[PDB]
Amino acid sequence: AMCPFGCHCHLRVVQCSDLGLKAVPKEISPDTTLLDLQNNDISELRKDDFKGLQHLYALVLVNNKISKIHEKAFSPLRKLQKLYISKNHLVEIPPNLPSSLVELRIHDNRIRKVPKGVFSGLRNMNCIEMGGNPLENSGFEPGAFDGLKLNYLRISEAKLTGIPKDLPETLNELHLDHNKIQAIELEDLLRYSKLYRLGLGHNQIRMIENGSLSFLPTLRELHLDNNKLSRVPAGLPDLKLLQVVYLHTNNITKVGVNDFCPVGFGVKRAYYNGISLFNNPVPYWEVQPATFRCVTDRLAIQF
Amino acid sequence: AMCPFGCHCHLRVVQCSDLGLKAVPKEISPDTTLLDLQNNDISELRKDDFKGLQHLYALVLVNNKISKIHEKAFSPLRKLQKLYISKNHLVEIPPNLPSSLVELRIHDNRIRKVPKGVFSGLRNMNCIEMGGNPLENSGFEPGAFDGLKLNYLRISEAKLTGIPKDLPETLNELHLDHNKIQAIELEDLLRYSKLYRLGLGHNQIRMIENGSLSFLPTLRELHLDNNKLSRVPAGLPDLKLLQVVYLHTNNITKVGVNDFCPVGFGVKRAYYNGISLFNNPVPYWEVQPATFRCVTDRLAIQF
Ligand SMILES: *[C@@H]1O[C@H](CO)[C@@H](O)[C@H](O)[C@H]1NC(C)=O
Ligand SMILES: *[C@@H]1O[C@H](CO)[C@@H](O)[C@H](O)[C@H]1NC(C)=O
Repeated sequence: AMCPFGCHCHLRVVQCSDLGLKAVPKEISPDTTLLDLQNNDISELRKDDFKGLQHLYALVLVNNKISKIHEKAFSPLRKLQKLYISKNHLVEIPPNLPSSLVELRIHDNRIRKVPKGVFSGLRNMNCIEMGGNPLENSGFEPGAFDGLKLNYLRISEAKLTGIPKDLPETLNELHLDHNKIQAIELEDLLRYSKLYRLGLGHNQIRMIENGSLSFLPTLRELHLDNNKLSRVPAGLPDLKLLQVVYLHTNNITKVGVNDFCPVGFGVKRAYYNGISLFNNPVPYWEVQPATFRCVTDRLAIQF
Repeated sequence: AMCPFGCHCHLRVVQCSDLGLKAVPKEISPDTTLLDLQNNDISELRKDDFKGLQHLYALVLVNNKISKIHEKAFSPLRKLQKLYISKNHLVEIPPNLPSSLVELRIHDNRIRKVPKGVFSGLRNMNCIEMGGNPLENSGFEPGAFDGLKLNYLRISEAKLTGIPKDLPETLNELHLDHNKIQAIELEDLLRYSKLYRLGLGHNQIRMIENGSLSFLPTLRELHLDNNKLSRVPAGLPDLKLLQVVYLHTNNITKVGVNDFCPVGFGVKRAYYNGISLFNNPVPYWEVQPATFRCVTDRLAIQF
C-alpha cells in the first residue's frame, strides 16, 4: 500500500502532518518504520487502526485530539520504540503499550490519576514525559511506577504539591519543575540515590530541610530557582559532585561563608562550575569573596 | 558537551521538548544528529546559535514563536536534510538554508510573500509544506520556485484565489486544498505535466474548464470535493490513469452517462478504484447504471 492522500513518504517513512485527518488513514505500507501524523484531527484509536505495522519503530501522534484508545490498539506494534502522544485529550495513561517502547511522550494531556500496573509490562522504558497534565499528588497511586527500571522522568507543569516518593529508584534524571511543591523534606529524595539532575525550579519551595539533599551522593546539577527559599539549602558543601546549583529568583536574604564550599579542603569534592544567585534580596557587597573559593571562573557565578 | 538541562538525549539524539526554553540552548554536542526542540519559547535564531553542529541532520523547531532568523544562522549546518519550523511567527521564507536540505516544513506561519531567489540555492528539496500561511496569489512572485526540481508541494490553507502557474514542473504531488480558488481554467495545470495527485478539496471552484485536466496525462488521484462544482468536470474519461476522483459535497446536479467511462471502452485502459458523489443534489436514481460501467466493485462508488 503506497501512502494516504495528503501524505508523502519515502523509504519506509510516512509523513502525514497538518492535513487535519479525521482518523489514521487506511492505506499504510507495512514496511513502514516512522509514522509522523502530527496536528490532524484523530479523536480515537481503533483496534485495527495500526494493523500489521509490526515494523513501526517511532509513532508521532502529537497535536491531535485523541480521547479514546481501544485496548488492542497498540498490540500489532511489536517493534515500536517511540510513542509521542503529546497535546491531546487523553484521560488515562494508555495500557498495553508495546514492551519494545523506550521513550513515551504524553505532555499536555488531561490525565488526572495514574493507577498501578499501568507500566507493569514495559521493561525498556527510560524516558517519560508526563507534564502539562493535571495531577495532584493524590492522583498517583501506590506502586504506579512499580517494577519499571527507567532513567529519565519528567512530571513538570502539573499539580504536584510535594515531591513524589514511590518513583523508580533507577532514575538518573528527575524533573518536577513548574509545580506547586511546598517544601523538600527529609525522606523525599530518599530512594532516588543515583541522580544526575534534579530540577525543582519554578516551585513554591519555602523550606528544604537539611540532610534531605544528602541521599544524592552523585547529584551533579541542582536547579532550585524560582522558589520561596529563605537561605542557601543545607547540605550543599557535603555533595561531593555538585557542579552547578541554581538559586536565582528566591528569597535568600543571607549567604553564610560556608554555604557552598566545605570547611576543610578535600578532593572527593568538585569545584562549582555554575552558581546563580542574582535576583535575591542580598547585594554583592554583603557576600564575602571567600564564599565562592571553590568555584572556578568568575564567569561561573551569575550574581 | 553533555546536553541542556530539561533535555534528555541518547546516542546523538538531543530531545529538548516542552521545556519552554527562552532560546536554543548553548550546551549541544557536535556529535548530535537530531535536535528536537519543539514547543519552547524560542524567539529568534542567532548567528552562532547552532555553531558547530555539522552533523545535525534534522532540526525540529516546531511550535515555538520564532520571528527573526539571523542570516548566517543555518550556515553551520552542512549536512542538515530536514528542517521543521511550522507553527511559528516567521514572516518570510528563511534564506541560506543548507543545500543538503530535502524536506522543509514551514506551516502555520505569517509569511505574506515569497520573493524570487529564495530557493535558488537548494538542489535537493522535494518536500515543501507552506500551508497555514496568509498569502494571496499576488504574494507569489515571478520565478519564486525558480530552479527547484522538487516533487511534493503543499500550499494548503492559504489565501489562494487561483491555481499558481510558475511552480516546479518536476512536481509529482501538489495540494492546494482549503483555499479560496475560484475556478480551474485552461492553462492552469499546463506545465504540471507529471502529477499523480492533485488535491483541490475545500475550495470555491465553480467551473473547471474543459481540456484543462488534459495536461495531466498520468493523474491517478484527484480530490475535487467540497466546491461549488455544478457538473462532473469535463475530461475525466480521457485521463488514462485516473483511478480515484472525489466529487462529494459539491453542487453537481446532473450526471451524464459518459462522464466517467470513455465512449469506446478498450483493453489497455483503467478502472476507477473509487468515486465519491454523496452530498450532491442528484439522487442515485437519476443517474443511469450504464454510467459506472468501467468502475470495478459497487463499493468503489460512495453514492
Ligand atoms: C521573602 O521575605 C521573607 C524573607 O525575609 C520570606 O520569609 C517570605 O516568604 C518572602 N515574601 C513573600 C511572601 O514572597
Ligand atoms: C448550486 O445551484 C445552482 C445550480 O445551477 C448553481 O447555479 C449555484 O452556483 C449553486 N448554489 C450554491 C451556492 O450552492
